[PDB]
Amino acid sequence: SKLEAILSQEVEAEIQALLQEAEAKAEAVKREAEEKAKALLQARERALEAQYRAALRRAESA
Amino acid sequence: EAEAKAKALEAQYRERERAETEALLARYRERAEAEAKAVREKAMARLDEAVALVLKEVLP
Repeated sequence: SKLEAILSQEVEAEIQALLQEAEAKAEAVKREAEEKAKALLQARERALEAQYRAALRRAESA
Repeated sequence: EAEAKAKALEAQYRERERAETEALLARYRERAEAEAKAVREKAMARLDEAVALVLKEVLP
């Protein structure tokens, strides 16, 4: 029956939108983590680099 | 494992640092050691006259 065919297909289209949202909510998380990590290594690269350059400076001073 | 990256950062930072400073004093010190001798050796020369000079001044 053309009505119930359509009722199936719609509900089924409704499924397709749920999935698509859920996927996006996963992706945004995925991408968050990625940035978060990048930013952390940055903070420690900076500091260590500095702590190096200055330390050795104190070696010279001796 | 991003914490791992950061850990790894430490390694080299601590290691190289150690090594360089550990060398640094030694090398410098040994140039000091060198220079030190060479100024003694300068001194030798200008030893005798200083005393001669000094000796005359005090006497009266």
